[PDB]
Formats: sequence, structure tokens, C-alpha cells
Amino acid sequence: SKIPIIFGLINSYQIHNLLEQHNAKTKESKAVFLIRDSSTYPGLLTISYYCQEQDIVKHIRFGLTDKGWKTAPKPPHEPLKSDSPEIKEKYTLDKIKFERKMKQFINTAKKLFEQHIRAESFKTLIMELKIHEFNLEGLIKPTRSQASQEKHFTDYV
Ligand SMILES: N[C@@H](Cc1ccc(OP(=O)(O)O)cc1)C(=O)O
Repeated sequence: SKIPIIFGLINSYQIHNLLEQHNAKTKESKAVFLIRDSSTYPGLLTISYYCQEQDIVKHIRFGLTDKGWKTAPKPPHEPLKSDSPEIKEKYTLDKIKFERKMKQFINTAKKLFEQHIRAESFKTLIMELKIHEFNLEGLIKPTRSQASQEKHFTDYV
């Protein structure tokens, strides 16, 4: 009857309210966090947490590699209406780079996501959270109705 510790596809409003409910805004950055299905890249996981320094929710994507869960390629900074041509020119190269890296990354991550549903992959997720310095005590646990339906996480309890 155990509930996975991974959230399914939850919306941005709900992400913010879950972090606030668990007092993320009176605790250090990453002391409170949740783990959820990536909405953009199926097979990836996204860690959402509160950044005290910028007063915003931030998100970090992880994917399966042969070594276990690892950080996914990070996208460039979003375009802004004030961007100079120099910013825009750099964005072009960085986006192409991100797209090529992410494509290779998901090609491997999605295959591992599919083959090993009965998985010792769970321990490597805990390892990568520790490397990122997420306080494991501050993990927000989904309720049954909000937990991920993906079979890879059935035993992520
Ligand atoms: N905000 C992140 C990118 C990001 C955005 C959304 C996100 O969630 P999802 O996987 O559901 O798209 C994860 C990561 C960054 O700029 O590095």
C-alpha cells in the first residue's frame, strides 16, 4: 500500500503551494523540495525547490545514465525583450548546443527508464540528491492521488 515519493504531472501553482505549505520560505534553499515527473521531457525527473536568494521556485532536471540518475543538460537563459544582438547571437549557439545534448541525453535516459522498472536505480537518485545538497529530511511526499503513475517509480518508496 506504499505511495511512491515521486509526484506526477503537477501544475506550477500547486508546486508553489506545496513548497510554501512545508515552510520552504522560512528554511534554507533546498531544505524543502519535491521530485516530480518532468512535464517537458518524458522519462526525466525534475526537482523543484525554493531559492532564498532570488525569492523564486527553481527546477533541476535529472535523467537516467549508465551510472544512475544524473543532471540533465541545462538550457540557456530565456530570451528577454531587452536582448541586444550579442545576447541573441549567443542564445542561438547555446540553444543548438542544449538541443543536441538533451537529444543524446534523453535517448539514453528514456531507454533506461523503460527497461528497468524493477530497479536498483533508486539508490542512485538518493546519491545525486546528496551531491546537490538537498536535505533528504525535507523531501515533500505526494499523496496517493498526486503520486507519479509511471511504473519505473512503483518501488521508489
Ligand atoms: N528553470 C530551469 C529549466 C527547467 C524548466 C522547467 C522544468 O520543469 P519541467 O521538467 O516540468 O519542464 C525543469 C527545468 C532552468 O532555467 O535551468
